[PDB]
Amino acid sequence: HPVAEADYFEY
Amino acid sequence: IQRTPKIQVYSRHPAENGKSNFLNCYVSGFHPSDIEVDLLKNGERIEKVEHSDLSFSKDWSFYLLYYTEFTPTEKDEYACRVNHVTLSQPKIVKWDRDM
Amino acid sequence: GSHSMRYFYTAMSRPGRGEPRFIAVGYVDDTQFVRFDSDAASPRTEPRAPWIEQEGPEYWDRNTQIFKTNTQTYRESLRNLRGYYNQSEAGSHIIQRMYGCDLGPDGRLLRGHDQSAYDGKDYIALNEDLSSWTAADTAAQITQRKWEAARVAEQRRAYLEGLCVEWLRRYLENGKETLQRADPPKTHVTHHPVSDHEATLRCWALGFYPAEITLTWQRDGEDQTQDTELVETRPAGDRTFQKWAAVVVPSGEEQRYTCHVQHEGLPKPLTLRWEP
Repeated sequence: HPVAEADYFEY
Repeated sequence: IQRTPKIQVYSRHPAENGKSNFLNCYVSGFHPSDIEVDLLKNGERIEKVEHSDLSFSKDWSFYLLYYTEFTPTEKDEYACRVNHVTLSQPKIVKWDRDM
Repeated sequence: GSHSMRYFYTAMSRPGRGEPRFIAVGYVDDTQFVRFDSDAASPRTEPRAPWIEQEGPEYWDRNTQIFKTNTQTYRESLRNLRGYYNQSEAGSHIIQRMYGCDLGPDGRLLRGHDQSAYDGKDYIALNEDLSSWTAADTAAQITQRKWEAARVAEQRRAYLEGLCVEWLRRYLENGKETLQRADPPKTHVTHHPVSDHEATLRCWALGFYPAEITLTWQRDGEDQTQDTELVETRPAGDRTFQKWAAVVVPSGEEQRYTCHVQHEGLPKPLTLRWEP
């Protein structure tokens, strides 16, 4: 199962 | 900077004439990921070739397996033709059953 | 033995040819089990191994949601990195990411990974402490700062020590007949004269899983590293892998050469010679 990113995740 | 593809052409199982098998072209070590690959039979592009999903190695270079069902014979010639941004011209690698 | 799970993300810009493509694939060891491709007619997470098919609708929906959201943020991230490197809008660029967990032979966490690259070069990586980052350059330092500000590392650590291991263990059990089966190489040595005075010995390994293998030639018991031609391990297309190693030897000296094979699937290692 992949990791869930937090909202507005960006480099 | 860019990395040119390594290319191997080979069969899924040991080749025996008249027995159905799979012809593989494995391209690896390349970057960026766009690449064109065709399998050839006596110089002509084979139509319904499948391939694996795009993935990459620990060094970030991409690899793909192209394959199709085929029945080896004594006289039919098989090869893999590859183009990539790093190549001025398509590279042709012939199938050699001892490789 | 030891096992790992990895997800591989590739986000590729393509100016003039639509919005950047996002692809994600998931692996346990050398076995892919899921894919998602934003270019698909109907983008959704799809199964690529039989043992994953038993997961319920909520699993697939949740995966697809994650990858759909990532499709959008990775497009913004590509924009961001273009700017960090003062690049024009004309070029195609790629962000790659690979992350996941390694288990030891007892099933406990060995270590976690979360590494990213830009145009094929190291960009930023989570350190083995799962607490700090290594940035490749001043552009990546900008990402580091944002990630430090948003407590990303802490979140990665929680996933890597928790859900990552838990799911990996579940997949290993569900797919135990394959994922926990090592298939040993089938081996043989071939002989081809290259002249009157020299011949090629090729040592073959076929039908093995997983891909990890060691194939070496020795002459008089001495490793022939520099003189051995060694092809990259290659997929057969049926889950198994293939490899060979070749050496050119003086005619008449063939019996001085031995091929040695190490593979997880081997009760004991092999020593092979050409059998005329």
